[PDB]
Amino acid sequence: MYEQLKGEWNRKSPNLSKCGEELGRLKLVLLELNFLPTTGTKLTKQQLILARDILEIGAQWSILRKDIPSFERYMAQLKCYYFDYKEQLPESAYMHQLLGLNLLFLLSQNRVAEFHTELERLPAKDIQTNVYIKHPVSLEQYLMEGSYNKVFLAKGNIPAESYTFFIDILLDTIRDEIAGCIEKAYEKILFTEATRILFFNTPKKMTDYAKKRGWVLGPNNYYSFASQQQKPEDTTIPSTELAKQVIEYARQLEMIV
Amino acid sequence: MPYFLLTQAVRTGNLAKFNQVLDQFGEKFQADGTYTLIIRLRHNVIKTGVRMISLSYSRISLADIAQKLQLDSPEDAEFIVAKAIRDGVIEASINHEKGYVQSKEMIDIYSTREPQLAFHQRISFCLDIHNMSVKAMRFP
Amino acid sequence: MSEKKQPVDEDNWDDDNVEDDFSNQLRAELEKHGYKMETS
Amino acid sequence: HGLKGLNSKLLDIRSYLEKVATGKLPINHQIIYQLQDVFNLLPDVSLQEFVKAFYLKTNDQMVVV
Repeated sequence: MYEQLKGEWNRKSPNLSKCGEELGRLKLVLLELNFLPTTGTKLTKQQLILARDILEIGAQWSILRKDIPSFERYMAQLKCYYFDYKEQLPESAYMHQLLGLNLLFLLSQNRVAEFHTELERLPAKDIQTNVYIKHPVSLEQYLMEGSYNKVFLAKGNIPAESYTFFIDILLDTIRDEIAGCIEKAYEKILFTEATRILFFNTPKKMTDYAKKRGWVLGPNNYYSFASQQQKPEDTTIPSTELAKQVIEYARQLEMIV
Repeated sequence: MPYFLLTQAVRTGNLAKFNQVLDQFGEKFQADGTYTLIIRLRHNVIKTGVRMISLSYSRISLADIAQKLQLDSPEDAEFIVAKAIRDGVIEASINHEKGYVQSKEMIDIYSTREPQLAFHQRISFCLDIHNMSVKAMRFP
Repeated sequence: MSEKKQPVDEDNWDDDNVEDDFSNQLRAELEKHGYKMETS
Repeated sequence: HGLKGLNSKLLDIRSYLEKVATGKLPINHQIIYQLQDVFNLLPDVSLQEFVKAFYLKTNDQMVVV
């Protein structure tokens, strides 16, 4: 019953057997009455109000330790408790940026299909208020037309704590398809087009492109290699199987149907 | 009548007029169950323009497609010429020797086996009607 | 993803390529449709 | 009945050709180069411009069907 509620709450959480004790608290939560319909005794949702909050900081523990498979394990169980089958849900203030943590977790991993199916459930919540959702959808309204590194010109507007762990993935998921598009028909560019326009005049970003990719800056150019094919054709490989269709045509047309 | 105004502002370059009508007729739009157009319609405002140009011009410069789109400058030109190919808008390619955007023409639809691919389904469809006819005929 | 990366600085439903194709001659061809088989 | 005739003439001709290769037959200046001319024709069917003979003419006969 409320095992170590706010012990290592705000300052740090270096303890490792706390989590098993926190899981030991979570042994009690699913075993008091139930979790799946949670039909009667509205007071048994009151520790589920705090069972939301202990997984919020458990997600804050996962973003402290950079645990991606746990951060979706916490958030899905939270959202399915924000979708408790008796959805009465007295309003906690930490929901609206936790979904913003979910909406920035999901936007930075090319889940644009998962994005636009998420927004169906909160019509006026996502737009008229809730800057922790208004900013990732103004991110996405930036992410429509031409504003994807204009995004980085709007980097310095974080309403919450740092949000660094998912703008770094947003650093990652942009700069690699940047490298993918320069492998394509964008043939070759000199070093200074990689300087002013990618971003960040020269740190070890030049070590980023020379080691993750090729593109070795030799004499005053990034050099492209061969990206073409031969295009062979036989067109009598189908001459075995196009004959199979023609035999089938006169097959059914001759049979007494 | 609200859906009337919605599609004309796509072709024109005025968006505050579009944001006027959306603010004017949003209640009917929200009655229809089409909330999520505006998060992806401002996308297609500049995509409709760039496809119209690429369908018009066969070999367009970056330095000219901007200033026609009241877009001020030859960088804001190919701020619409690197996902449209990835979204499947235009065939065209870009060289970083001229910065020109040129596409080609399709000829091999009759020169190579496009027609007999499409015919084999329709041959198989017409024989099914003959098979559905004879099996359902002689009930007297 | 990938900013399209750059260095330098009414109600005319294809009835518009019908209607902006249409503005100066035929309004006396709207019930001018029938007077032509005694002279011409 | 056509291609059965094709296989029948090839099983006969290799029986003549296995004998005249090794051991016993007169190797004479009959067939062995008159049959070399048979190999000379052997059209190269799937090559550059003949592909445009099957995709411009078979699809003509597909429309009539």
